[PDB]
Amino acid sequence: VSMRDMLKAGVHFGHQTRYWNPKMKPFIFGARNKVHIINLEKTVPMFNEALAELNKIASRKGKILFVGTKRAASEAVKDAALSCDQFFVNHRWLGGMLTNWKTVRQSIKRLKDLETQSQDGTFDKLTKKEALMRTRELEKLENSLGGIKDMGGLPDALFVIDADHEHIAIKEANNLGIPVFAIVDTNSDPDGVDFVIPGNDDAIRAVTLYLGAVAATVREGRSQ
Amino acid sequence: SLSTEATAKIVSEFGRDANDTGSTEVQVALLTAQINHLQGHFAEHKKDHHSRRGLLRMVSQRRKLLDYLKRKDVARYTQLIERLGLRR
Amino acid sequence: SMQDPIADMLTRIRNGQAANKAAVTMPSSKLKVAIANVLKEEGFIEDFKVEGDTKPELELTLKYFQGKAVVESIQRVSRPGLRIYKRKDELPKVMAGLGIAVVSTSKGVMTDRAARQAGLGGEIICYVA
RNA sequence: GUAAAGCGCACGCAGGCGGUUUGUUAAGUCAGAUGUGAAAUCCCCGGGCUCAACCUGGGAACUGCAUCUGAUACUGGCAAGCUUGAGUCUCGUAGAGGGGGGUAGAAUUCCAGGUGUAGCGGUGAAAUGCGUAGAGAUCUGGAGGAAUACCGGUGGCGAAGGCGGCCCCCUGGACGAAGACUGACGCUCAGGUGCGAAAGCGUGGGGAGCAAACAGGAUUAGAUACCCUGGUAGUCCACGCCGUAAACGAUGUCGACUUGGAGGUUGUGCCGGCGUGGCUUCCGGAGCUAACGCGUUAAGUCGACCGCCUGGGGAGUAC
Ligand SMILES: [Mg+2]
Ligand SMILES: [Mg+2]
Ligand SMILES: [Mg+2]
Ligand SMILES: [Mg+2]
Ligand SMILES: [Mg+2]
Ligand SMILES: [Mg+2]
Ligand SMILES: [Mg+2]
Ligand SMILES: [Mg+2]
Ligand SMILES: [Mg+2]
Ligand SMILES: [Mg+2]
Ligand SMILES: [Mg+2]
Ligand SMILES: [Mg+2]
Ligand SMILES: [Mg+2]
Ligand SMILES: [Mg+2]
Ligand SMILES: [Mg+2]
Ligand SMILES: [Mg+2]
Ligand SMILES: [Mg+2]
Ligand SMILES: [Mg+2]
Ligand SMILES: [Mg+2]
Ligand SMILES: [Mg+2]
Ligand SMILES: [Mg+2]
Repeated sequence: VSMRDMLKAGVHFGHQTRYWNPKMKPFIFGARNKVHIINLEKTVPMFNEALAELNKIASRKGKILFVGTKRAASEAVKDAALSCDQFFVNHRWLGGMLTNWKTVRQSIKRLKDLETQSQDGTFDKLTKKEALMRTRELEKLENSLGGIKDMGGLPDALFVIDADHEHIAIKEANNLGIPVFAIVDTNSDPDGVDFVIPGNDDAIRAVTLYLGAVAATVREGRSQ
Repeated sequence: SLSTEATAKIVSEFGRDANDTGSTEVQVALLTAQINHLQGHFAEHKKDHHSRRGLLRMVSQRRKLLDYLKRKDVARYTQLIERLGLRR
Repeated sequence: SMQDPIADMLTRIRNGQAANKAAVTMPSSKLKVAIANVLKEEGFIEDFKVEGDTKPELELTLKYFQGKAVVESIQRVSRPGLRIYKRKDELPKVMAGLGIAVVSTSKGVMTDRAARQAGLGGEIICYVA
């Protein structure tokens, strides 16, 4: 991760100046054709520091929740997490997933209670009505809690994409004292964010770049 | 208000130069000229209250400038009020 | 109209600190410079400087410790509408001695502790904590 | 702001307050000293009554006042400055700002006449009313008063109250760009003075439309109303008085400071873009707030000065 690849992936394209959060000012570089340019000359140490704090976190029995439901990320944020044996949430964050873990944990208890029935055959015993229902309950709990079935508990770090869209997940992290690493764009607040990577968080290439960097870093941390 | 010519004439007469538009004597003489002129307007237009507010502002500013001049240099003050025919 | 430049300087410090400004600037005066010198040598501001010949401007570098402004409270005491003088026995303690009172004595502007050590009273300019 | 509470608005004397530099003074202020501040009392330390209360020896204290001698940062006085506050000048700009005079077109009403004939008008439905003595409708001509469609706009101007066709005369303020000038001339303001919607009052005019009062027709249990048909003060003009309104942003004036976004309006600089001023609408951040909300036009953070409040009623009444 160094400057040139960030320009290639368009990390420096922010939102239009009129949608800016004045608190992003310290990472803003310009306002071209009325859109904000992010100062990548800070996206780096910042990001590189975020990547080292993660490692330190991972390399030590680490549990990093990736968070990215913005539909130009869901698929993208699953594989990066999947590539490093970490957990993910890429379809709507359920209010309380962390703060209300004791209740949410019961619905993953339902996911395995029922997924293990898609194989055990139990369905070969229904009026086609109740088994084609328990399946809607599967593909539903698989859609939201699919990537945190194995977390078996609260994490040691979130790597959220779009602090604005994922404002619920961060307030939850903050409330519980789990550090937050996030891509904060020029329209977002970095306040509850512990590691701010000022950068684009809606371009597919930039998000892929961040996710690849984080997943490689976590793989290194676990391997070491 | 005062025309360019009448203003410039007063500035030349009371000022220490044609550029000295800001001295207290020049300001007081300009105000006095406009007040005396407007006497004819308000003799005819007695119900022109809105303009008369500006006239009373002229009177008040002139009073303040005269008090400043009297406290600053009494001889200049006396000369000025004799030239313009002011009571005080 | 402006009738208390010292309260203005204190307010500029307070507001700049609240706004997380790195520095504040105001028109200068020798009294403001003396107060700023007390503030700097007591550790409440990083530094100050005066620039300009005919219209000097005083710039104060503010300081922050751990995301918090160092000047927690700064308050005018003696003011044009009510002057406050204290004899040396009655010099105020600010925050039980953890803050300072800035005192104009006949030996110059100094902290309440320095005035107490010099055995002088004077005008209580402000409380800084 | 909404709980009680910002004068309707302003000018302004007394008063309070006062940008910046140097010198001087030493009044305030500060330091020391001297005199005094009765004793008792209070307080601290002891001492006496078996203890205590009581009594009592020394201290402290009596925060004050005066005088003398020092200090000079701040405040005040005085002297000289300075230009950043305040003001003058030059050139332009927008504006329902004010006063006076004139004038235009639309419409209502009335009057005269032409055509024409049985209705019109009105309501929830009616009726009163108007109409064969020819209404209503329609056309022509005339008189008179009042108001200015469209433009027109969370547009503009004004201290507030307010201000709207067009033209002229007289006149106030605001703002912008370059400079030049004066050199703190400032801010606020009890009392005072001035302005101050509508209604009302006096005198003299005017009177189309509208309309308190009043009359009739309805409605209703009643209907001193709401609805209808009429209709006088008044509404209009001149001059004088009155001095009050939910005169409201229910938010006093002046200055400084403190993240943003979208507009309106009015200047100006440079090359439709980028700046830079004035006024203004909406949203919102910190902060503030009982909350609602306010939020660079603050109800945020401060300073100067003024006005005002102190449970509800009695009462903004009585005298
Ligand atoms: Mg009420
Ligand atoms: Mg009230
Ligand atoms: Mg008011
Ligand atoms: Mg005033
Ligand atoms: Mg001064
Ligand atoms: Mg003395
Ligand atoms: Mg005694
Ligand atoms: Mg004993
Ligand atoms: Mg004793
Ligand atoms: Mg002095
Ligand atoms: Mg009064
Ligand atoms: Mg009237
Ligand atoms: Mg009358
Ligand atoms: Mg009539
Ligand atoms: Mg009627
Ligand atoms: Mg009243
Ligand atoms: Mg009104
Ligand atoms: Mg209003
Ligand atoms: Mg009121
Ligand atoms: Mg708001
Ligand atoms: Mg009464």
